[PDB]
Amino acid sequence: TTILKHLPVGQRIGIAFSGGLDTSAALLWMRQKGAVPYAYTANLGQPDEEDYDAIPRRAMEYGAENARLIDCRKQLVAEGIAAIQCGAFHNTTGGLTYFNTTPLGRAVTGTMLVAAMKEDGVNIWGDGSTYKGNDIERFYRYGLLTNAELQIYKPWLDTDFIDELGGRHEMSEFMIACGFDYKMSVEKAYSTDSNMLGATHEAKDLEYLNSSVKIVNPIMGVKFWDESVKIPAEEVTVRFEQGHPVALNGKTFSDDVEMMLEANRIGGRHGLGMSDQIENRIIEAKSRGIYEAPGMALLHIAYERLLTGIHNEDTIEQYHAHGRQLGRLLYQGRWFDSQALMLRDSLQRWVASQITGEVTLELRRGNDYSILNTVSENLTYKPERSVFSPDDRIGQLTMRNLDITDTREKLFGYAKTGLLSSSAASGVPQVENLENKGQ
Amino acid sequence: TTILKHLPVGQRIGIAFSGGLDTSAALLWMRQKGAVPYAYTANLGQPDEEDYDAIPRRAMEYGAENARLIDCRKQLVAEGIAAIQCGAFHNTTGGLTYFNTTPLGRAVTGTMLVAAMKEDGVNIWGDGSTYKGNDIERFYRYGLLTNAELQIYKPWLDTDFIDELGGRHEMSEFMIACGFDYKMSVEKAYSTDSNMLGATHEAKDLEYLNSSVKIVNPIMGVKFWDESVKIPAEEVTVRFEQGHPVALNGKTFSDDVEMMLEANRIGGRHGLGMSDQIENRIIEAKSRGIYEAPGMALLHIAYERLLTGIHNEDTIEQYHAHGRQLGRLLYQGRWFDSQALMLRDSLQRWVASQITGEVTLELRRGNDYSILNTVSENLTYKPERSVFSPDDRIGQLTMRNLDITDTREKLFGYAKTGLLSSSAASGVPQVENLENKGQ
Amino acid sequence: TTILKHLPVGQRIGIAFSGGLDTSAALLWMRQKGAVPYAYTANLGQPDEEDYDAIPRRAMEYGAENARLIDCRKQLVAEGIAAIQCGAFHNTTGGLTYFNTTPLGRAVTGTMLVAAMKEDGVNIWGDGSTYKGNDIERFYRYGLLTNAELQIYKPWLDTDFIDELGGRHEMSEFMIACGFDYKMSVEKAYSTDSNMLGATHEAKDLEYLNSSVKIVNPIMGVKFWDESVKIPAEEVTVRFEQGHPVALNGKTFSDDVEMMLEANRIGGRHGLGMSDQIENRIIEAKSRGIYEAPGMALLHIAYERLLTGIHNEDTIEQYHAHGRQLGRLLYQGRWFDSQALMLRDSLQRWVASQITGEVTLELRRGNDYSILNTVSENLTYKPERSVFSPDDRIGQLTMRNLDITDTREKLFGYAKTGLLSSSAASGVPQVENLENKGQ
Amino acid sequence: TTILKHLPVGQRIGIAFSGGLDTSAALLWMRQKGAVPYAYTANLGQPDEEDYDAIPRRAMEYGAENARLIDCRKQLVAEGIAAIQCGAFHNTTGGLTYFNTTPLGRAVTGTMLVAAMKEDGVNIWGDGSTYKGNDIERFYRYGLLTNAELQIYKPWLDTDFIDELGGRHEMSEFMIACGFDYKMSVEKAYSTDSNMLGATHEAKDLEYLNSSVKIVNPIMGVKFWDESVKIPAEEVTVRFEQGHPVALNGKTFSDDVEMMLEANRIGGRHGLGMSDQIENRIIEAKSRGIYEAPGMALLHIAYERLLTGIHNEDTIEQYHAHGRQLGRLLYQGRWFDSQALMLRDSLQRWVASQITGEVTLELRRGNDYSILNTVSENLTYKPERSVFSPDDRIGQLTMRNLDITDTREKLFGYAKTGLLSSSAASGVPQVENLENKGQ
Ligand SMILES: Nc1ncnc2c1ncn2[C@@H]1O[C@H](COP(=O)(O)OP(=O)(O)OP(=O)(O)O)[C@@H](O)[C@H]1O
Ligand SMILES: Nc1ncnc2c1ncn2[C@@H]1O[C@H](COP(=O)(O)OP(=O)(O)OP(=O)(O)O)[C@@H](O)[C@H]1O
Ligand SMILES: Nc1ncnc2c1ncn2[C@@H]1O[C@H](COP(=O)(O)OP(=O)(O)OP(=O)(O)O)[C@@H](O)[C@H]1O
Ligand SMILES: Nc1ncnc2c1ncn2[C@@H]1O[C@H](COP(=O)(O)OP(=O)(O)OP(=O)(O)O)[C@@H](O)[C@H]1O
Ligand SMILES: NC(=O)NCCC[C@H](N)C(=O)O
Ligand SMILES: NC(=O)NCCC[C@H](N)C(=O)O
Ligand SMILES: NC(=O)NCCC[C@H](N)C(=O)O
Ligand SMILES: NC(=O)NCCC[C@H](N)C(=O)O
Ligand SMILES: NC(=O)NCCC[C@H](N)C(=O)O
Ligand SMILES: NC(=O)NCCC[C@H](N)C(=O)O
Ligand SMILES: NC(=O)NCCC[C@H](N)C(=O)O
Ligand SMILES: NC(=O)NCCC[C@H](N)C(=O)O
Repeated sequence: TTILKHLPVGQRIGIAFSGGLDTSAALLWMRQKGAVPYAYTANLGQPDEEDYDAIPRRAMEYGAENARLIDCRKQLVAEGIAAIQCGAFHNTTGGLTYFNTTPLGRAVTGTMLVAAMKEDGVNIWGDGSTYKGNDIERFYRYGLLTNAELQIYKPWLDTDFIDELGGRHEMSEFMIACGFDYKMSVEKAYSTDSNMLGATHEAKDLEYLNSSVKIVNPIMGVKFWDESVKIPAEEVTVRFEQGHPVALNGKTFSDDVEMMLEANRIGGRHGLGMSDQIENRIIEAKSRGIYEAPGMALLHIAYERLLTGIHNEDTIEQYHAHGRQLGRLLYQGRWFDSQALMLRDSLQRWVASQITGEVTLELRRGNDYSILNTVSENLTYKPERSVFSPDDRIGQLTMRNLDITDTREKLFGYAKTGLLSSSAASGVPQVENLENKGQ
Repeated sequence: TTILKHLPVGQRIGIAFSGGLDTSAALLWMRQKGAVPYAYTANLGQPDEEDYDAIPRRAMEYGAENARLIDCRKQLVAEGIAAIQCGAFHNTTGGLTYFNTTPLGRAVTGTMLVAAMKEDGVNIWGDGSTYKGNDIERFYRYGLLTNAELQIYKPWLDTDFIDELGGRHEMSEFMIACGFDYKMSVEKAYSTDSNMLGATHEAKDLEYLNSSVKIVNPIMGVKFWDESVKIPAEEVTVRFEQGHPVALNGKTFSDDVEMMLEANRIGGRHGLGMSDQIENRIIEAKSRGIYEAPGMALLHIAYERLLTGIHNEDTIEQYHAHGRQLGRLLYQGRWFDSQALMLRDSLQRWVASQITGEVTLELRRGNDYSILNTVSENLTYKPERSVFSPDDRIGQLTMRNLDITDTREKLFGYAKTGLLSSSAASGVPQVENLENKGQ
Repeated sequence: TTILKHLPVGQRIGIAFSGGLDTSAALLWMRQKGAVPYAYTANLGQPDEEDYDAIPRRAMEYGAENARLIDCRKQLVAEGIAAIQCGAFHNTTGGLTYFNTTPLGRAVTGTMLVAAMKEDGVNIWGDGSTYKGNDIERFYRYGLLTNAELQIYKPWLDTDFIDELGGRHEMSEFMIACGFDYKMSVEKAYSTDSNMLGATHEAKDLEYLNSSVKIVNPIMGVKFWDESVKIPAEEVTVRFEQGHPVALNGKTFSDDVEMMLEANRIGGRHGLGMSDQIENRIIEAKSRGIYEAPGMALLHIAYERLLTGIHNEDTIEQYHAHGRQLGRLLYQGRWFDSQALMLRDSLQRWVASQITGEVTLELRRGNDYSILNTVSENLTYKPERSVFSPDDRIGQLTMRNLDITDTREKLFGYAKTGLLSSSAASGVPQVENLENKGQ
Repeated sequence: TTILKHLPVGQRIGIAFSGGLDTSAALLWMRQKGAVPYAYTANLGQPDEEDYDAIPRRAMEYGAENARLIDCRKQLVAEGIAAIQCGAFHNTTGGLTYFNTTPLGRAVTGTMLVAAMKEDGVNIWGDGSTYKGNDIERFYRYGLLTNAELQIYKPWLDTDFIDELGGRHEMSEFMIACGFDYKMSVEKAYSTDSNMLGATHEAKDLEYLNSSVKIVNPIMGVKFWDESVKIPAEEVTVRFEQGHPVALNGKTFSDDVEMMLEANRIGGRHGLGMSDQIENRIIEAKSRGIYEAPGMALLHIAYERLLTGIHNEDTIEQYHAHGRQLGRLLYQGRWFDSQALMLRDSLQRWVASQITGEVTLELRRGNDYSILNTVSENLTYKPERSVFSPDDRIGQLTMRNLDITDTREKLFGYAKTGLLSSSAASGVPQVENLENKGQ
């Protein structure tokens, strides 16, 4: 079968190695119990990441047969840009959105790392994701899509691992007993996943709905909720050329990675894009997270402002509906499934291709900003857009008569069958349901 | 025919009378040219409205045969609450939404005023909406839905009116020549429509995309963009019972109108809910508006936060999709059409009925706020929600294999037909379209 | 845990007993190995069902502690009618649809049988569905929805059962060894599931795409594909009152069960509604089935013909879109989930409530029929429906100019960015994709 | 303005000339009153069309300054194929669909004829469509999309035309008085529009819902409802290669026009695809039509059978939903608008590109046929598709528990708020609405 319930002693095993305590201990344990682990680390432009070069070294020190560092930034940013172009975000609360940053990270990490392993000829793959979350499944699909022959081994799916190093304490103590002094004395009030597109905070104290963004130490921006933190208003311009972000505050860039890093700094100085979401997982249940994605948020606002001045109503509606559906597929680890590709490609080609122009914003604190100017050769919006006469409007209005008549007829029918208390004849038609009541 | 192209001399004519220069002059002119005008004014809880009682008096002074003041606040608020329960808003830019406040006002005004006129037996109806906008059509549909026998007369559809009193200057001069000293010396940088649910600002200087919220003097809140305006952070609680807003900051209310007035004050102190939208009209073209809806915004945020912790993914998705569609129908003057009623009723019954709970927010400036607590007997979200084992997850994952296999097969097929440069085998599948490029 | 991997020796176990070899052997085996099985059989109006009264008797003979026969026909038909009113069907090929008859049967069977067991105080539940199909999951959800305390035991989930009585031969031989002479000498070219709403045929020879309806012996109708079978044309009338089917060929009925039985006879004489579908299961993979549902098909055609003459475009579109989504949820065993109830209730209230009228058809062979008359007090369709003038049309057309202009502009932009070879200026705009080619 | 209310005496005027009495008389009248008419006729492969070469001759005889015959068959068939690939059909009744054949004809006719006129430098355009239908608007949009400078003149928009030649009798008498003996002694029981993709029949006696297909003399097939007409069963094969129809009954073709002509003959011998629809027009009201499209129907059935065996559930669902929306836009004369192109292109690229294979059918009378075989290198369907174990299924089922629990909770809540009479605890949950009742 594909999933190996227990350590395949003597076999080469590849593992997505982040350098954290989970994968550090798992690799040492895997080597200790007889397997031949290979470490694969992805450079994802993690905001707080000290030195990526060191991660492969610790893997070697802990027993990796070989350890590679794969740069995934170009690909991550390209997918992030695609997400922006498609409005591929679905978890929203009052207008604040989660920019699907971890899902984007897994789509690029889960495929590129497995591709890299093909050069080492290793055919057993795994990671350190818990068996209770979304990530173990995202990696699972992405990996098997990239390598069909792949077999799967994950410490959190092996009862022999969980019983021995199940707790963080057991993992620290294991490192110790193996001759390695690890440094995890610190246990925050939440766990953090991050990459160049954003940072996600959840678990521990964030599991409680009475906790708030106040306990979070943002790593991509400032604590805008802290009135003692100085944040001067800032004017910023964002310019797109055929759906592609090409300039921020008049500056252009050598590549998209640099552009995104700058979008992050700009939004970061204000705390732009931070949100608190209760969301539905891929599996049963719900989870709660607090997210950061300053650059994605900045690009998203400008892109949509331009979209509203360039495309027609039906096209804008498809962008919203298709974008939300795509956002869900991305979240489920299905970013490359046929239904996702179809929506993504269609939005990139017919919507994003016309998004050329520049938007000027004034950023203050958090999600408080104002739009100061919107410019584009492709606007269909025109001031004071003469074109038709009052007689023309008389004609148009008159041709609504039969539709109005039919609707009036339906109101009468709904009133008769009890769905409306009173039709339109006596004023406001009243829908007959529990919500039709005051306080 | 239904629409009378010219003044029906000698006939009773009802007119939606707001007291502005347009309807003041139109009624005087209608009486002057031989018609018998009746004025009907709606009390919509207009924020800046001096004294509604005076409007019917001026109508009488200008020639109205009779003048009535109809209170439409209870109905307006009830529809506003329904809108909140259904997320019936569709014009959004980066998460900021227009709360369809004018459309809600017209649905209640256009039906109630025509119903009232039935007591006076007047069968010719009109208003002072321009022939180039959305409102002339909203009033048209709502009126004909309420009274089938209705004939229609609108000064802005009568070439004899426009040629004589077409300009604001011609209207002031007309009042003057008729013995009335009007007071419109002031001509703002934009026009304003408002009611208890919100205020809309457009036209004139707002027609230009380089104008901003900075030229607007908000009438439902403060100028949060003005760093010189003091706005202390404020903690607020919003509580719902079966989809109905029943308490703000622990206070309950005698009726919904009072509740809404308080929601407005709370959001108003911060400038919550203000947005700048470029939108598609009912007819051809686009328009640009800057909107206020502090109470609607406050209720909307709390309602959706609760929704995310109470309902499942598919239900939340229907709320978004059906709400957006309903928002469009509301905007088009179709709030009581069968397709609208079906979506509204279904969301009120199955979604709103379970929205019971309380949300605590910390409001700062504009749309910058934080969520501090979310509580509800109906939450399906539970901290640390054991329930399944790693072996169970092995089973679940394994049963995805054939779907992954099929998707892998499609990637190969798309690569072969040229839609993807490279499948998943070599890393990240690359979609073949213009957007797949850097800067 | 909820699912017991092995026989709970000594415990009361309820089982959905159909009387087939699977459940006959499973109950005998369960009793033989020490459990205390209780049989629960549902009367579903199975077309070919000999005598339902005998099924509980054989259960007793094989070892059941107690055996009950629950009549589920009224409920089955009521849900079938709801399905018709909502167009809750999603598996279609060229217009021919699967009427979700097994899914409807499981929704009523899985809830009613578990409810019945509550009177016997039995808290372990199961059925004889294979672990590779949809039904084991439909029963699972429906059962747990009805009884939260329920524990689950299913022979096809017990490795101790499958290894002993895995094959049909092993089951026959087991009956024999236990002193019972069963009669299953016959093994068709496919398996059959049926109830009063329809019959489904799949597995065995139907697994092959080169097999056809030709190997099926229909149990609810005739072999219309057999030119040697005489099938005279027949005129039939179907009449609805507020969405409810109340008369067939002028005859009314004492209850819906009788009405459905007659719809079945009428459609049955022609083979109406039979289809061949390749469909996606709840889990991974696809299956192939050949279906019968003569009465459902007859009611479905008349209902939709009426719908098209009574409701407006947007309402009809919601019926199609919401009906398809509901059809999928019904198929997945989610007929009572909140997202399903919302769609079902909304369609019953706003669409079905107005479906009053009568349709006359001429039925020939299979799906070949003609519509001969459509009548309804609620039609909005009117012959030769004067109402507007050519001048009015000039106005309406003129007001499309700006939208046409904007679209023309987009064509130019798509041509420039390479999406169209040539805009509209040179004739037919050419979309740039692989499909734009001849043979 | 764009639309000229009266004959532009002395100016060159182009007119879509079909050769019927309407355009024959209009061109003679236009020339007689002083305009300089140019005739443009489209070769659309009309089934009953005698000799297209003669149409330009009669135009010349009646006064045309110049008369051209433009071949539009290749383009018409290419768009028809695109429609099939996208399932761009929306008017359906019980599974029978209108294949949008007139809308496809107008999209190609309205653009190509106007493009052709650019060579003659004529800038006034029109046609003979009535001011009360869909076509006058389809031609209007398509024409203005192709030529922005275009001015519009249509006899049915000119009160001076309608008053003089309003009736068919007045038109015959006009020809006569001008020295031309026309031949329209025959006035059928309905009017007919047709092209190579299909024939539409409406108006006159078809306006009555008690008329039926029985009064129609089909021009693309036989009277399958007439039991006296011999129609032997026929086996047919349809083969696609990358979404393109390439062989019928083993025969390939030099071009698509020939392929379509053959599809028509095959379906024609059986009357395949004929339907009776009540539909909503672009404007207010409904109309009734009886349609023929034998080849389109044949290709449509095979294409969808293949689609069901090749693509996954979500992709198939998008094909249905996007296809229906596209069908509506096509019907509205918006086949080249951005929202249409986006849906069409996305379906052609990601769905149609994989549709490779062959389907064998047995055609009998009308829409009575059977599927005999389905073959494809791209099928994801596999007979007897081992892959997972009962233990794996135990895991999968177990992971549904929390979702079931949440749904059970909602049932309890809906029961409490009165939406359900009884939850699931007592059997079948009962939705509280008018439809929950028997006969
Ligand atoms: N940069 C990276 N390169 C490779 N794999 C990574 C990277 N970041 C995360 N992963 C993989 O994703 C898994 C889930 O990420 P997460 O940050 O939640 O890890 P974790 O379970 O806390 O483990 P650790 O304590 O080792 O970080 C990790 O166990 C690891 O296998
Ligand atoms: N409170 C109200 N009661 C009745 N009718 C109203 C009310 N508010 C607005 N209307 C109607 O709606 C029309 C459009 O509103 P809007 O505020 O844009 O008016 P307007 O065209 O500027 O006219 P005026 O200058 O008279 O306000 C008004 O002409 C009037 O007929
Ligand atoms: N009328 C019924 N009453 C109760 N349970 C039923 C009924 N019909 C079917 N079932 C249940 O549904 C399961 C699946 O139905 P299906 O007809 O496929 O059965 P099966 O696996 O072939 O078993 P059998 O050989 O016993 O019919 C059956 O095993 C049985 O538990
Ligand atoms: N083959 C064609 N070539 C050019 N224009 C055409 C063609 N077929 C139809 N039309 C145009 O479409 C209009 C509407 O088509 P329809 O067949 O309904 O015509 P009609 O109004 O009955 O006129 P006629 O009596 O001249 O056919 C025609 O008046 C004509 O202008
Ligand atoms: N260890 C992990 O990487 N966790 C799996 C991702 C799931 C995510 N934390 C969630 O439950 O929302
Ligand atoms: N583990 C984390 O802290 N975050 C990773 C998952 C975040 C988010 N719920 C997601 O699944 O995308
Ligand atoms: N006079 C009015 O009331 N104007 C019509 C409403 C239309 C709105 N101002 C718009 O054009 O967006
Ligand atoms: N005239 C205004 O200032 N506002 C009224 C219309 C506002 C908004 N565009 C609407 O149509 O609802
Ligand atoms: N034994 C069964 O009842 N089978 C489970 C239902 C699944 C259905 N036969 C299918 O696989 O399509
Ligand atoms: N087992 C059968 O013969 N039919 C039952 C399932 C039929 C259909 N595929 C369904 O799952 O509803
Ligand atoms: N003369 C025409 O070509 N008629 C306009 C097309 C409209 C179509 N007959 C309809 O009303 O459905
Ligand atoms: N005029 C006809 O006989 N048919 C042309 C229109 C047919 C169909 N209602 C359509 O508008 O496409």
